[PDB]
Amino acid sequence: ADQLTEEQIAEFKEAFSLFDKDGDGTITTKELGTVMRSLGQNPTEAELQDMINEVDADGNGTIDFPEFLTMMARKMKDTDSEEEIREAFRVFDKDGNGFISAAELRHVMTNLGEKLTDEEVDEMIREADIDGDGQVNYEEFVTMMTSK
Amino acid sequence: KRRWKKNFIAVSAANRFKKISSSGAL
Ligand SMILES: [Ca+2]
Ligand SMILES: [Ca+2]
Ligand SMILES: [Ca+2]
Ligand SMILES: [Ca+2]
Repeated sequence: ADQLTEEQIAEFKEAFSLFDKDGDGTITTKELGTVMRSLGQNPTEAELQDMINEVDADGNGTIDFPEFLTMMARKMKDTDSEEEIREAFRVFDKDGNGFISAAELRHVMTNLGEKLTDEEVDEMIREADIDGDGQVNYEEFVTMMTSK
Repeated sequence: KRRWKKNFIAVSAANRFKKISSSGAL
């Protein structure tokens, strides 16, 4: 009935295979520091470890599959805090215009640690655009990621 | 394929760990 899904499960998984560059598959001060640092710098370590304990229910000091899924599945209809998605956007739009460009992204995607020529992205942004502007805006960004 | 999701979600994990800090106002 649903055993043939594993679609969402596979999605998170890929996120762990992409975020975890070591091979353990867990969000830790290490994978967090490295990335977060290459995204917005990293102040101290004690603060990062304390921030992870304020959420780690068990105490492994890290996060696995159930805990991650739980971090998202565990929710409160409480007023939508788009501030999250919003912030995520700002990261993508580094400069400060609001829309994504071929060069802009290429810089953010290339810094993640992989190799994506200019063609791929170009084809990605294109499909993302249904009207015919050429660049991605907030409406298309929400209309595409929002699905329910 | 062209899923800005794994890319977004991923950043969502870290971005969330940055905001989890319940306002260090004090
Ligand atoms: Ca790891
Ligand atoms: Ca844990
Ligand atoms: Ca821009
Ligand atoms: Ca457009």
